[PDB]
Amino acid sequence: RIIYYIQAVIPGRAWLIGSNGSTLTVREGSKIPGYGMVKLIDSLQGRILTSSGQVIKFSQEDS
Amino acid sequence: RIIYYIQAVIPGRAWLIGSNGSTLTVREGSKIPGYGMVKLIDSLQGRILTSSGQVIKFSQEDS
Amino acid sequence: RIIYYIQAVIPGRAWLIGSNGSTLTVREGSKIPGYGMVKLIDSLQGRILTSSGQVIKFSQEDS
Amino acid sequence: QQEIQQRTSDMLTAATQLVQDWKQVETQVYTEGT
Amino acid sequence: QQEIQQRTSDMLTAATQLVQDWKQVETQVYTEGT
Amino acid sequence: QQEIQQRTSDMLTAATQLVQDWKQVETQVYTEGT
Amino acid sequence: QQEIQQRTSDMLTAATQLVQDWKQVETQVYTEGT
Amino acid sequence: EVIDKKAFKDMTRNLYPLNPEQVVKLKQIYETSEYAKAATPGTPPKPTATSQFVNLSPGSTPPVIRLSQGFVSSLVFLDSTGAPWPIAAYDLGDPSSFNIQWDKTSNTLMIQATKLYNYGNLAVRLRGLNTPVMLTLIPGQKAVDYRVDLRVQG
Amino acid sequence: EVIDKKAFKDMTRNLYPLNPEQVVKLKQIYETSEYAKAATPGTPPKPTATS
Amino acid sequence: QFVNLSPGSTPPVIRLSQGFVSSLVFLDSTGAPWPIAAYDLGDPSSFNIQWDKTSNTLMIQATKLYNYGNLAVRLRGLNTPVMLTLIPGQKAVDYRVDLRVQG
Repeated sequence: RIIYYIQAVIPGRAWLIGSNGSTLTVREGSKIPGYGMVKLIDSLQGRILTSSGQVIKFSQEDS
Repeated sequence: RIIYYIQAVIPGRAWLIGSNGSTLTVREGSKIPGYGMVKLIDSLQGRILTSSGQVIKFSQEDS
Repeated sequence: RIIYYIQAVIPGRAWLIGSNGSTLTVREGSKIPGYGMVKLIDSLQGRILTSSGQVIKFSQEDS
Repeated sequence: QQEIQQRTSDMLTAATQLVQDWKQVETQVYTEGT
Repeated sequence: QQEIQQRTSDMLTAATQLVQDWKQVETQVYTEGT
Repeated sequence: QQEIQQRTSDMLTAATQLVQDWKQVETQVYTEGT
Repeated sequence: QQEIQQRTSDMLTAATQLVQDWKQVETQVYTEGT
Repeated sequence: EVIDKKAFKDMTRNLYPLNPEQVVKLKQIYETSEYAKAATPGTPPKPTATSQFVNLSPGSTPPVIRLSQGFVSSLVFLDSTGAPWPIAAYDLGDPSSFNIQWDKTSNTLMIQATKLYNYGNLAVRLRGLNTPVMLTLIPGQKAVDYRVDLRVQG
Repeated sequence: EVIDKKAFKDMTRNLYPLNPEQVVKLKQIYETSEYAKAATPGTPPKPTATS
Repeated sequence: QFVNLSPGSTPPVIRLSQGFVSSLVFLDSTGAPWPIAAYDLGDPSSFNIQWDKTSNTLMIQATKLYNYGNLAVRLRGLNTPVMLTLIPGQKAVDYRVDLRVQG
């Protein structure tokens, strides 16, 4: 499994940065590998809903 | 335990410097070694009190 | 022991100088080696009272 | 019952103001430095 | 209940003034010397 | 009790001058000699 | 009773005059020679 | 003669309607008011630095740059050997949002944002390059990049 | 003697009809209104590089 | 302060005071003064700079009380820009900051 920190967050699109350095912009409805489905994207509070129920967030040290 | 001192206090962000020579700026809710978890950061009176009950202020005289 | 004398007195801060050549500036809330705890700094008349009642002033010939 | 009519006044200027901004699009500038 | 409008009038002018300062953004300066 | 506003009115402008004094701060200066 | 107002008026005149006298402070003078 | 004392006490009263303690209180609450005026709700972004690799693949994804309002961010480009790479030309979408100070020869790019949520794109042509580099700029994040160093595979 | 206190507090009311926390929440509604204004409808497009 | 050029470290923070000049003197790690090439500023209305063109020194005058800014500087032999944070209204104001860079 590869973790992803929230890099850039706007309404609609989202940006995540992987463990190896992989960067990805995503839309609202897509199947994320290793997490399930992008369920809901909230531009406020930096919270991303997942079909597994996971919450993608900004980093602790990068905040 | 190495004593940290506040570098600069603003609302929202906090700048803290210890005797190791590394300056670290933090947000409100974060885990910091030797002081547990920071819950509250006071923008006034020059002190920050963590959820572990520990208070980090400025220097006694170098301030 | 080293005798100190008030060099500059303002609201908030105060400036004092010993006979050895060491000059410092103390606020109200601080401590002093050899005299204890600052009880009161007055912005007028150059009167500072320490914990043991020791009086910091201008010099007799330097007034 | 006059709350519509005053709100008809203020929001008309405001909506025309913000829709002026979306039509306000300004072009780029090319810069060359040798 | 007539004090509301006098209460409303001045602070709205205080409100409209204060936001104008919050729209104030200035550029930068590239200082070059040899 | 109109005398309250008499001492209110003049002190309004009286405090306005000193904050106008407290509004500004002028620049430092540089001087080279040779 | 009007003597109070007259005395206050010309007293204010004199007081404002002397505080105008005390308000200003002039500038140092430097002179060279060879 | 006590009537003159009455005139003198009302003279002091009308000369200074403001008390010194009133001056103290007004100065204190005025400084408090302008502090609250300058104070902004919400957390300030963290001042960060990044060293990131630009991938010029023709199926890859363009890099993203986080920005903050008013604060100038520095962009520095370096090749695989670590040497800086000078710039032939550049072009910015929406020049009203960003201003660039860049001397004619060096590769340093100083970018200051003017608008809080207006986001743009950047096209850059280099000296030894043919394929241009396209980047995106997004303002209003939770961590402002003071410097972005860009390692290039070229 | 309390006439001076009443005049001073009235002058404070005249100088500032707003709380400092009202100023802060005014900044909040100002920033939120700006965010709503510059917010864009729909899905933003995906940045792509093609050959 | 010993300035570092780590790609993830915190930038240094400069305490500012109303009107009083803050001075900054720049040297390398060995102690020789590194001359300044150029710089750029954020918010010029708050900060006034008398940068003499052939020195390693910087003079700042903080005009406002609570507005905070940023600075970028670069030296004669240095390629990497240096970014600094400028914070006003601190209880420890600095009449002079020594900047010992790692280059």
